[PDB]
Formats: sequence, structure tokens, C-alpha cells
Amino acid sequence: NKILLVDDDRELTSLLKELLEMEGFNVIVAHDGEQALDLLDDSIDLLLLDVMMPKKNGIDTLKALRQTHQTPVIMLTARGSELDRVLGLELGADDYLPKPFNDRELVARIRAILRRSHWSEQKLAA
Ligand SMILES: [Mg+2]
Repeated sequence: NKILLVDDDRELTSLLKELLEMEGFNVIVAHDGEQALDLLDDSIDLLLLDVMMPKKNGIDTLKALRQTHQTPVIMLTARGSELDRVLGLELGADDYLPKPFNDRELVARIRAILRRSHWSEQKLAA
């Protein structure tokens, strides 16, 4: 499974890339919304997307990517109010996990959405 990490915090993306690779995932990193849209293609199984970023924020990235891709999206951001969470989900995100986050919960939420993608793939092939 291929994950596209989108966050301007280079310290967080390096830490998360290492954590997720250790959990068996293939991770590619984007540091803004424009780079994310450049790297988003059919090979991506899931996006981890931040909100507050320079050039193009996560909400605008989500709106743009949803015009062409149905790729699973988990918002992963310091914008964790109940409002922020509802907004993200309604704009097209599958899940919303505020920062600070628990490593194990992040990995389990990634695995839960990719398990649903696998169920859909099995059904589609049949
Ligand atoms: Mg942030």
C-alpha cells in the first residue's frame, strides 16, 4: 500500500515516513498542496493531509483532488475543533485525526480505510 504524506512540517513527515515504512507501507512525501496534486495519481492508495500549509492549504487541495480522484483521504492536522472535523469530512475526507495524535491510532485508522479499499477491490474483481 502506497501513502502520499502531505505536510509542510519536515520534522513530522520524516518521523511519520519512518513510522509508516516500519509498518510496511510505501511512503512518498509532499510539503504543500501544489506538490501533492503533482504527485497524486492512480498508484496512491491513501493521502494523509494537513490543513495549514503554504502555497495551497489542505482544504483547497482536498476540493481540487476530489474533482478527479476518489482516493481515500485522512485529514491529519492541528486544526482539531469539532467544526474543523465536520468541515473536512463534508468536503470529501474519509476520516479526520487531530494533532497531537496517538501513533497506534493513526496506523489503525490507515489500516481500517485500506481494509475497506481491499473489500471494494475483491467485490470489483468478482
Ligand atoms: Mg499544521
